[PDB]
Amino acid sequence: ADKELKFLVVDDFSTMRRIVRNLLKELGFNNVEEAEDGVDALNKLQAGGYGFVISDWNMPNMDGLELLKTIRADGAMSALPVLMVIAEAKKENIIAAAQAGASGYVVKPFTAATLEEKLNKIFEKLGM
Amino acid sequence: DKELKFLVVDDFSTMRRIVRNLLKELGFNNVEEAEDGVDALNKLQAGGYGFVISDWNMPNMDGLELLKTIRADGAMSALPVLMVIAEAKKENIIAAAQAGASGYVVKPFTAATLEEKLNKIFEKLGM
Repeated sequence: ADKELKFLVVDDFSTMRRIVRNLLKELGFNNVEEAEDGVDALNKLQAGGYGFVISDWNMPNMDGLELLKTIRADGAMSALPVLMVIAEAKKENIIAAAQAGASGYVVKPFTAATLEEKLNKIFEKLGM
Repeated sequence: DKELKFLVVDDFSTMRRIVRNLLKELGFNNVEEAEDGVDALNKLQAGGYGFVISDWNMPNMDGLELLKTIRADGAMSALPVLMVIAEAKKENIIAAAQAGASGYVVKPFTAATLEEKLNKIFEKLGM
């Protein structure tokens, strides 16, 4: 992929946002911005130029699943890649995410190697 | 350009003629036809198309299989793809977005509906 792909990392926990940012950076991706809930996320997405969204499941104001749905329903950004971050490999939560159009999901905590592999799978389907 | 070449994909020839007639009515006269996903790739491979309009259900290779094939290919990856679905099933609308569709329209539709769908796609693409 283009090393300049612009990512948005969304989590209300500042430490995790910083952790993910470090992992992306280690993978060669330095163009990353943060948001702390789905509302903040949506306000930032409107400026434009984002190519990928990495979002936690649980957040105040607007959670992960609601963030996903909004993007999926928006004409200008309906096809934006969205990787959902979840706390346990719970079949039923994973199902909720697939039903909402998630591009992929990852279980936290995760290593750089796992992140790389989940990104690479989304890239290949979208010819990124 | 009103010279942008479309590929219209559906196994029902009558629906293909309709779509081709709605395009002419909008000013687009450079239109080709394909009967299934297989036949469509066969043409897209040969080059120079600028838009795909495809039905959801077709034999051999359906609309979602076609989109997926297109999106994974180097060259054809950025081609605009408008999916035609039979009813507003939320399930289909979402699977088309997760797969990279450019837009969707519910059949039967009008020249009017079609035009609005095309303009939003051209505007988001900067075409």
